[PDB]
Amino acid sequence: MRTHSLRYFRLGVSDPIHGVPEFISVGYVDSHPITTYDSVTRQKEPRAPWMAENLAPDHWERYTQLLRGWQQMFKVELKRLQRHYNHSGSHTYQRMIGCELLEDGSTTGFLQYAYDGQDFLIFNKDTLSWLAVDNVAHTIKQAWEANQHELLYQKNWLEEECIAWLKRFLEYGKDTLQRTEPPLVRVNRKETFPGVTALFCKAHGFYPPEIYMTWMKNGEEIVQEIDYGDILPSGDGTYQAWASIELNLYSCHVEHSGVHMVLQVP
Amino acid sequence: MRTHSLRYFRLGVSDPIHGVPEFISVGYVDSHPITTYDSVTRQKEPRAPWMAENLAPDHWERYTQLLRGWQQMFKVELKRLQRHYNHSGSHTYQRMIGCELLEDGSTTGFLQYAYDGQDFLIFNKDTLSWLAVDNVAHTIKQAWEANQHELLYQKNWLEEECIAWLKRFLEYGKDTLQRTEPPLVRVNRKTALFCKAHGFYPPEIYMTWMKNGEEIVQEIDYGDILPSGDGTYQAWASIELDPQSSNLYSCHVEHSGVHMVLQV
Amino acid sequence: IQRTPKIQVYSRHPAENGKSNFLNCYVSGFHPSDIEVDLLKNGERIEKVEHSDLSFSKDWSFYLLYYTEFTPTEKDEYACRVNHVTLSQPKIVKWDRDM
Amino acid sequence: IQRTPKIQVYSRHPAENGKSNFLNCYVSGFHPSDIEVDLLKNGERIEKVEHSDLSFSKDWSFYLLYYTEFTPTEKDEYACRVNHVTLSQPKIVKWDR
Amino acid sequence: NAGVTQTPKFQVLKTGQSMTLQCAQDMNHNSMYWYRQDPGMGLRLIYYSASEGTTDKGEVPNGYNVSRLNKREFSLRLESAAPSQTSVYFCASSVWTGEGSGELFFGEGSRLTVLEDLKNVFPPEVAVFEPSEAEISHTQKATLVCLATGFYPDHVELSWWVNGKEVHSGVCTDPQPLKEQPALNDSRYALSSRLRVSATFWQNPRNHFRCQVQFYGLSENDEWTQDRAKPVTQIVSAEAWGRA
Amino acid sequence: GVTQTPKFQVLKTGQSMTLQCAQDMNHNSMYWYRQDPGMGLRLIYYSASEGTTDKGEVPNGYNVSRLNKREFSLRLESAAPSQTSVYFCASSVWTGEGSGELFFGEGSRLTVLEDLKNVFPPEVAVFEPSEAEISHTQKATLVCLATGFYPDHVELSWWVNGKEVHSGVCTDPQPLKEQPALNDSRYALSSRLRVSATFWQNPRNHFRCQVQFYGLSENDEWTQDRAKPVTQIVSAEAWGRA
Amino acid sequence: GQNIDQPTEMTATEGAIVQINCTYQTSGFNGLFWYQQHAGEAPTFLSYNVLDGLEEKGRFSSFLSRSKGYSYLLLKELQMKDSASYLCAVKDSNYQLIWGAGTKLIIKPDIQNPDPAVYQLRDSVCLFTDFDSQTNVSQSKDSDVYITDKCVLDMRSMDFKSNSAVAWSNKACANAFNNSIIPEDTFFP
Amino acid sequence: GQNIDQPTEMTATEGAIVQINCTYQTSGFNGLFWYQQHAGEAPTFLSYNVLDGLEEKGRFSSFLSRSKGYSYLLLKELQMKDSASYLCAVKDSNYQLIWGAGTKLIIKPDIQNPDPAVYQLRDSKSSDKSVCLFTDFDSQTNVSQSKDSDVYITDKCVLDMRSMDFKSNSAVAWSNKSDFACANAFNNSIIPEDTFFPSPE
Ligand SMILES: *Cc1ccc(OC)c(OC)c1
Ligand SMILES: *Cc1ccc(OC)c(OC)c1
Repeated sequence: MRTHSLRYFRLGVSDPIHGVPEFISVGYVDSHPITTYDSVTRQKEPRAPWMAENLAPDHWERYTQLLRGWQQMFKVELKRLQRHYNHSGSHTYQRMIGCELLEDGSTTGFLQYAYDGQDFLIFNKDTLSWLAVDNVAHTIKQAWEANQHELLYQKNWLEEECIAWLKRFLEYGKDTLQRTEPPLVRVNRKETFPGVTALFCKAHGFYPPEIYMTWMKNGEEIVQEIDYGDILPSGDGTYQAWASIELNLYSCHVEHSGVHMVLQVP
Repeated sequence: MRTHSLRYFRLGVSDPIHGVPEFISVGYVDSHPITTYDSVTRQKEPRAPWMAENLAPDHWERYTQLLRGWQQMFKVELKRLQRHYNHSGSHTYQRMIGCELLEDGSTTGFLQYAYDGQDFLIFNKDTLSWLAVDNVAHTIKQAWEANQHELLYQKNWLEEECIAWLKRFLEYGKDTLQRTEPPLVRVNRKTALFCKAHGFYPPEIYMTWMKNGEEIVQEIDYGDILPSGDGTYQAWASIELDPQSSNLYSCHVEHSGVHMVLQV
Repeated sequence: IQRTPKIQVYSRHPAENGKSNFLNCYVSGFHPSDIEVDLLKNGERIEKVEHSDLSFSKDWSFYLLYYTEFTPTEKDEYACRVNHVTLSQPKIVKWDRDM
Repeated sequence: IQRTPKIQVYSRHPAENGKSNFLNCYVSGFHPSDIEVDLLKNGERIEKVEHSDLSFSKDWSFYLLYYTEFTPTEKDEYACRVNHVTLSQPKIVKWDR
Repeated sequence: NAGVTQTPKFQVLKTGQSMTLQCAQDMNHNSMYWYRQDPGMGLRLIYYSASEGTTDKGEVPNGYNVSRLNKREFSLRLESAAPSQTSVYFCASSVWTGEGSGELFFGEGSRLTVLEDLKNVFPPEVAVFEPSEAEISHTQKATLVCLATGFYPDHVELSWWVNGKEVHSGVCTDPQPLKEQPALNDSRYALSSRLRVSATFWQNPRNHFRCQVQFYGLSENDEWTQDRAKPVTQIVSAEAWGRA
Repeated sequence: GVTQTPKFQVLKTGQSMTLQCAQDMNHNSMYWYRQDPGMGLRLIYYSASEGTTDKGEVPNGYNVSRLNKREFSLRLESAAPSQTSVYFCASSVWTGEGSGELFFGEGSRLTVLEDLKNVFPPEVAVFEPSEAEISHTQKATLVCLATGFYPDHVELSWWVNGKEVHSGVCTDPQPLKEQPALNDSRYALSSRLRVSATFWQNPRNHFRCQVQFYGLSENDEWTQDRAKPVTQIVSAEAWGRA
Repeated sequence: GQNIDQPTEMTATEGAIVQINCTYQTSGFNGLFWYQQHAGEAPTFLSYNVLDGLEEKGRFSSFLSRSKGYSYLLLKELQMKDSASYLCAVKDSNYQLIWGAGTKLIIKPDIQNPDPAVYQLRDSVCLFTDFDSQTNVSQSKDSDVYITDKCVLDMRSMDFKSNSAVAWSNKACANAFNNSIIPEDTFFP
Repeated sequence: GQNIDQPTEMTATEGAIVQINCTYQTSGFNGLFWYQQHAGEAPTFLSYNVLDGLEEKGRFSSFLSRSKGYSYLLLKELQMKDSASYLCAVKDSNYQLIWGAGTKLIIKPDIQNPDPAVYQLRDSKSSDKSVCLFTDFDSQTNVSQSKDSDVYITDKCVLDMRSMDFKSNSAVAWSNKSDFACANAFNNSIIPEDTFFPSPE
């Protein structure tokens, strides 16, 4: 197949002002949200139709009880982080865990933490060590690497448990995640500033969001000073992007789901 | 030294009668067998004592492996020959290879094949090519001559490797191969005059008759040189005597650098 | 370290004046997470406005998508207005009209 | 091509009656190689006759030596009996000193 | 035509363990050989089979046996592995033995390491480092680097994957591994590798780079007793994305 | 570590019971398990952390209250005989972490009956060593018998010369049923203390077998002619002979 | 998941080696635990395995095989004090434990000098003692005849271990243990 | 057959000629073979000589002198892909191959525009190493191992950007020592005087 992934995020805000919750937890398959929980509703709920249809109520009941506990874990860890930094006020604490299923059958896993939106700890599952960015992170790291069995548990989840859950969600929502919608690609030409011509290569309508676009001069070397647009969500489940150059014969090259396209500029 | 030679023979038979081997190979120095192998014993073993006493068992072990390989290559070649001739039943395939170290110091060298006891292919190490007797042989020639490297290998073996083995064996067997036992020559009658030699080694002996001092070719009856059974050879040569005029008949014998005459 | 939102305003399909469409405000790259977003038509806030939940990036920032149905006219000016702790006053970003 | 054997019977030494000696039968020039050789005492096959191994010639024919120990007496007759694919009934050669 | 096929390509063994290397040839050859290559020496023959139906000792047969199972196959068995049998083993074949001019055709080889115990076996850590901005500005070229460190024995295959497809143009991997502690006999290894691309290619944000190391280590049968994770055969990789 | 009460309890059908569990480990998760013969621990209710609880495998007939981070109560609403079991409270540091183990409390042996009238303390009797054994082995075995009690709520100990003993002692792990055919059969337990023959023959040596029985409380009301079968010690004793 | 299976009972000789298997069929796997429970008491943690290998804590080692879905707990140099129940538990993919029903481990002691005999005590009770641990004891085939299972005692100071079973009745001593298979040399005074 | 000798290593330059010698002292002689062995791969037959003289095969010719007991393998117009080991073997009187130890042949690339520089590579979020790359030097330059035990320096490596038709040398040094900086990573090596060290941050 193509490259798929599963990721769980956690956010903890100390002293949330007004509406902002104290704890949010959201899970994604690729760019699709699948599960959500937060300290206001205190319920683990589905965020994709094919998750609700294929998971029995007791799954949601059971992970609500865990997230309620993980909510409390996070609140406390954030408190000891601020104490270590001698920080008062409102600060944040984030965790990302997940795994990827590669096109060629190999796999990756990541488990990361962040404080005020910056890298704090990084797990290396192939050496079972935590990488720390500063002296505070080094303190937490020492406690975590003291517990040999938990480091082994973390590795087993990232290589086995996570990849099994991802394969399960893939099947549950295959009509969504494995579909392919090809890009609609056009080239626009326009004289902008006296003597400058701007060539724009626009794509839209495609899914999955991963697409390659580039400009080539005389068929061989890529042209320099290309400008790239972000791959933006269009709102209907598909995506758009572009690339532009200024200025021989030029051509746009688009590659998407194993189909190459070439748009020669007149 | 006298002329000495080393040769190796192989025989293959396609449909051998019960118990008769499919492959045999003997090596000779001069008239003496020195080695043997066959598809039944599956072992290369000496045929002469001075061979046995000078070559270590690793040597027999090595050439047994080789000869088991060459036995199979020989079966394959005979299969291919018999099919191209469209021949049924049992047929034979033969090979001879070897070399001569001459008295004056020059050398010779030969390799040739036979099918049903007839020449099939003869190698010429000067022009580096094979002579073909028929068109089955011609097809094999074209395939062998393509592999230029393999021809070059035969040339080097015949001119160097073979001559070096020959020198080595000549030393191991020197008490045998280089001795002389001169011959015992007599004349008698049966009407004809017989000249009979016996008890000589090496087996190379020349015996001609002479009428009044002139050599004869057509009148003379030559016998073969034969093994006696004791390591020595005997031969004879007769002539038929003129009943109407008298002549001075004399037997001449030449052997190992010694010429001798018997007047009658 | 705080990060201020990137604000991008674009249509779902290539815009034709007078053809039904969807207007999009994609707000991304910001941190912390508390943020206000509204869509404007000639300065007044639109009320039938869909939007995504708050979403998480691998680089610890957040992003959201706000959209509304509209028909692009030559007279109508559309925009997206966004407030965040990194901003002194709200930032109103105008739709470039697919130019 | 088939080649038919040349048979020769002779004694190791010039035989003197009563003196011990060796009687040889020497079969050569035949092709192919299957062959049967016997030594005869007054027509009876000598039980224990030794022989050499099959030998090769440069003209692709084979030779063999069959021999037995004996003592020549005036009243006794000795022969060699060879059998080959080139022979209808066995050939016989008598020793005629 | 498949040539000479031998297996396995890599193997770790504990002292006294059994093993068997396989070799097949579809060239219809009659002679087959097992060699061992060792640093500083020329190939040494272990056993040979001059044709289907016979086998014999070579120069170093002690600690090995063989089996010319049929014409195609000739396998090499070690029954009680020794540290001295750590070596690279090659299988070869030729049409006939004793032809003089006939050349040898080799198999791809088998790398064997025999250890007293498996406490020394380590998979590699892999890390990808992104190009220097100074380099891109100076030379209009970008060089990523992949470091595989701390592994043992030297049974690794490192490759580079650009946009999901393996690549070879613009790559340089070391031909021999760095001993991390050169004095120690059991020292772990490090291996580096570079991919150099045009700066235009690096500066496309949609381009994805990945170096991956294949390690050959233990398997289910191998008895593991240490506190760290058992060092099985595995793939360890690291990725990077283009920066605008 | 983890403390729960009571060790034993008798209940008439329909009564109410609350089991207490407390831990000073700063643990977040706590569990209520029951252990019945022939099957593994079955979870009744758990509390993943302070402020939440949820049901487990067999919740019918109970409810739980997580009062604070340290304490987790199990309430029996209306006791039934099928609720006779051994009850285990346990805690872990967090539910979610896959490696962490359970710490268990001492257990609550709890027996539920329809009529408290079958509750009987034991009769304890000591048996002096055989003179044949003393001569045949130079060791002396005396045996203690506790019979005809109900429910199975005993602990047997041997006390020599005023101080309890452990060497030379075997007590059966499970008592036997005196009327094995009946549901509510009474129980018999036995035990051995073997000592040197010279120790037994010294009459300055006093041997006492002691049975702790766990029966009715002072809150239960008792109307029978025979004495109220309350929690109590029952003993029998012997002295060194010659 | 659904099933976790371990043998009901296991018996072995003191000083020997016993291995206790736990095979599991579960949906997901986040670890495997071994707990020890002495009769009368509460379980205690012994061992946790989540990845393949063997781990040794003194005389006890525990082994996990992920592809085969089994663990075993292995005990070396069995002492009598290792008589207990061994409970095996697996955390499934939802972090719920699944408990096996436990394995009761019985340890026969190696009796140096067997001396089977059946004595009588007073102050109605017949004691069978001093036999070899090969002997198995049958229950009572009677309404008012009570026979107890065999029991090991260890006199610490004389360094002596012993077997014994007890029989008694309300209403007979030579015929006391006729249900069981007794040694042919059991001494009846 | 008891003795074959060839050199351990040879170094020549791209485009040059190089001549690998093999001297055999053997009992008997049925031919001398040359095999090529690229690193990590199987040997491949290059040539055979049994008689005196010289046989050509493209850029490779091989020479034999039976009397003098030596052969050589001649490689003309050297390319980078000729970096292998070259193995010599002799068939003795009993058709047993006798292998020389091999000759590893290293090829220096012709570097057209030297731009020697030491760059500092971006740190990885997942490692504690700092990584320096010494690159674009001429083949004359040798890279020597570290003196410090906590710094690791790999040897020179040649890469080919096939598209741009471009060749560069490079070596890598890395460490997690606090002191370690690129400006010092290759101090124990004799590097070009003109080597660019871009200013750090
Ligand atoms: C359902 C679920 C599983 C795992 C995690 O966090 C690792 C979450 O987080 C939201 C939910
Ligand atoms: C012993 C031995 C050496 C060489 C040859 O000829 C190839 C033979 O052939 C029978 C035997």
